[PDB]
Amino acid sequence: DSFVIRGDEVRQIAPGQTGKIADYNYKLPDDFTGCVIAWNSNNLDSKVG
Amino acid sequence: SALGKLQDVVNQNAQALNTLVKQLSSNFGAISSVLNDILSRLDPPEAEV
Repeated sequence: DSFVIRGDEVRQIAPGQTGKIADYNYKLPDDFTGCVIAWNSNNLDSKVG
Repeated sequence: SALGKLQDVVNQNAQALNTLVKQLSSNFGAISSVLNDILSRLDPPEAEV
């Protein structure tokens, strides 16, 4: 699963986590097994306007 | 006091049952002694702990 989120919301991508994005956008199971990879993309996903 | 032998059995049984029932009012290291309090105040990851 791949997507782009805000910098402060990466901590919400984790099992048993509550927040604006975990509740309404993307929810992880409590028995989740696997890996989470996240890196900054301020070079491609930023525009002056 | 002639019937102490028969009274002792009843006394020990009542004491054992009372102790078992009263054992429900201990934290055992948890925050609260009633699980309803825990399940209505904390998120699952440490509520389950």
